[PDB]
Amino acid sequence: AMGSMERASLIQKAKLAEQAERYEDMAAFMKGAVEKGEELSCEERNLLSVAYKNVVGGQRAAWRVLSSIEQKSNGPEVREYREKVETELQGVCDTVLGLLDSHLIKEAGDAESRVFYLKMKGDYYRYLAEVATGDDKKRIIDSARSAYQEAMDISKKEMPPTNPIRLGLALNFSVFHYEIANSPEEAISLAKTTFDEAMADLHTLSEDSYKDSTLIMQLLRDNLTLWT
Amino acid sequence: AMGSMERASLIQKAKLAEQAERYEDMAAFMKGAVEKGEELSCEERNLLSVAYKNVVGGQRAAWRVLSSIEQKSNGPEVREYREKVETELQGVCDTVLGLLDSHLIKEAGDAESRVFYLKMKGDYYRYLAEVATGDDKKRIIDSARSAYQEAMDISKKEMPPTNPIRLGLALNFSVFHYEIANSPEEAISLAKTTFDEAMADLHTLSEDSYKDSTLIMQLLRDNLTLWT
Amino acid sequence: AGSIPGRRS
Amino acid sequence: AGSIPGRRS
Ligand SMILES: *Cc1ccc([N+](=O)[O-])c(OC(=O)c2cccc(Cl)c2)c1
Ligand SMILES: *Cc1ccc([N+](=O)[O-])c(OC(=O)c2cccc(Cl)c2)c1
Ligand SMILES: [Ca+2]
Ligand SMILES: [Ca+2]
Ligand SMILES: [Cl-]
Ligand SMILES: [Cl-]
Repeated sequence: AMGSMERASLIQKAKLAEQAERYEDMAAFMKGAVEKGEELSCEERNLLSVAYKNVVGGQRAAWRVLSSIEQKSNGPEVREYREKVETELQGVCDTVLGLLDSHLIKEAGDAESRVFYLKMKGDYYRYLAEVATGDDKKRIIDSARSAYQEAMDISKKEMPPTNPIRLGLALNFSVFHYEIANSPEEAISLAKTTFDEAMADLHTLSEDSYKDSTLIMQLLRDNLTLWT
Repeated sequence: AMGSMERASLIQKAKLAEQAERYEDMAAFMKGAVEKGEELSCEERNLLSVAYKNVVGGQRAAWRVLSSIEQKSNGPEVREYREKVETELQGVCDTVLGLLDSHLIKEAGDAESRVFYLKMKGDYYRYLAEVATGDDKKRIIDSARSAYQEAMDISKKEMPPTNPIRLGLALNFSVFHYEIANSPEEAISLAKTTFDEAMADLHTLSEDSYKDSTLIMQLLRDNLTLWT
Repeated sequence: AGSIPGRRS
Repeated sequence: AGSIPGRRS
């Protein structure tokens, strides 16, 4: 649908849509930019991720409200409307996963891009897992786990322990363990080891990098405080 | 598009959409309910108004962000995207105005419903006027003024000066005078007279009605403080 | 300035 | 609990 707009204009409009808090537009512009077929720069990857995180975040919040009302009730309207929102959410997750599979991951050869996209793949399978209840729930969970694990393996070989992408990947994989995989001890161990290894590498960083890394380390600590 | 869903189910789903902060859905459900052709109850009128106020409020906020960026700039992208948002906003206003014209106003015979719908008509022409720049800007402004004036005339004959609909109508008509019609003195006079006449009628009210009326009176006072 | 906020039923 | 909020570029 964005095929007639220049790549650079789609990127410019995605930035304007972010300023205007028009995240559905932002996601459509960034989908159009991906579909031009060129690899994404670091800033463009961040625009893609922010756009879809906001879209799916609103859907997840609505699904949780409706799911809570439905569980309290147990006419067809609450279930029907929860199902409508759930289908829309699944459609957005499938769209993101489709962009990653056609063809962002296969062309991503640098550690920073490949880890970023595999973390995204884990995240969007995780959002699918949050609403899954059928015969594929196990397979959806395994798909999230596999994507996160490949990203972790690359990040540990190629990035320092303070790298913000590495830290955010570990944070989200720990949330996967706690919330999806019923593995709270694995979640706590991963968050603790990630935090401690980052702490020991802070001395290597500039003031600005220190700020970036310590911000995410505080999120790991916040989860550890809630989980212990 | 909602023609196959029961009226009562549309109303139930509009209430669920409000809880889930899904205001576009809420507006579509309430449009479907209006298009069943029956008059709306007081609560249903409020659901219709809340849904569209949230939809158009997000559009207006985005339009203001983009308009500010465009004015600072003076490629085509900022103007093109501001125009896209503006067209979408105009489409929502035209949809609301169309519901009022087909056929909510013509069937509204009680003062509470007729004033409510004429206030809405003034509000949505006012939102059109905020973005108007062409040869119909004067006519759009006059359409807002005419709707508000008919609502005011009914409200002064049929409602006490503390009635919340009457108060909110006067508040919004004063904003029209200040922001759209370049008539700040008329805005201030209307807000002051409305506040003073409501104050003198508070003694007639129950505790709960007093709370409802004084809340809107404080909004009139807040505007008077900003304008003087 | 402020019209009726109008965004919560 | 909290994943990366991820909602502001
Ligand atoms: C047009 C109007 C007049 C009076 C009231 N009122 O609150 O009594 C309302 O109600 C609303 O829709 C509303 C008012 C303030 C804040 C919010 Cl979120 C909604 C409308
Ligand atoms: C996945 C990820 C890892 C690390 C960062 N980071 O901030 O360095 C981000 O960035 C974001 O997208 C973000 C983080 C926190 C809050 C918000 Cl609104 C965005 C992502
Ligand atoms: Ca080109
Ligand atoms: Ca029926
Ligand atoms: Cl490559
Ligand atoms: Cl009637």
